[PDB]
Amino acid sequence: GTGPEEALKIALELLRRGNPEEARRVLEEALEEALKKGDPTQIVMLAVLLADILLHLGNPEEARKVLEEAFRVLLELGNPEAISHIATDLAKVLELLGDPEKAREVLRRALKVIQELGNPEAEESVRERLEKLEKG
Amino acid sequence: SEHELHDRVDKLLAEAMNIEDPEERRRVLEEARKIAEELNDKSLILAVKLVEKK
Ligand SMILES: [Zn+2]
Ligand SMILES: [Zn+2]
Repeated sequence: GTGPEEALKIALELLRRGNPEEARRVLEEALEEALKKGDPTQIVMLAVLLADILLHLGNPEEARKVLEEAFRVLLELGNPEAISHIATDLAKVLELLGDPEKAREVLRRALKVIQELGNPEAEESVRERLEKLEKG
Repeated sequence: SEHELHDRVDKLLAEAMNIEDPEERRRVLEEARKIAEELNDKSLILAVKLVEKK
């Protein structure tokens, strides 16, 4: 079967070979299962790749929906490093959508859960993202 | 340029997730780490570390 790792490999090739919509559908299906049964690292990398493909396809609101869905799940899985990456990419998409207020909210909520989990590297990571928000 | 560099890291990390040869996997993760530490972006560095641990 095509687990998360196999779907990532197929999608990277299809994207590079000019087939982004087919790369998108491969990851959409894999992410759907990983959100219920996959581990936080599998969720993170499926979601950040799928979201970025959607972003450059010109579907940024779909990119946000993917990152937001993964973000909600990862907030409960106890892995502060996974929370950092997903919140970073979600906040950046929210910025690119013209919604910096929600980008801040996402990062502030990630920071609060990371502080509760206890991981100073993940906390310094999200703090730095909150600082570097002065961009467009 | 920073977003392009972040994308490059994310694609290298996605690739490493399925690589079977351990030395090939290390090299790809080192390519990702190289970019992330050159950017000195803590979130991107931590993104590499998350995948290195797996
Ligand atoms: Zn991108
Ligand atoms: Zn990312």
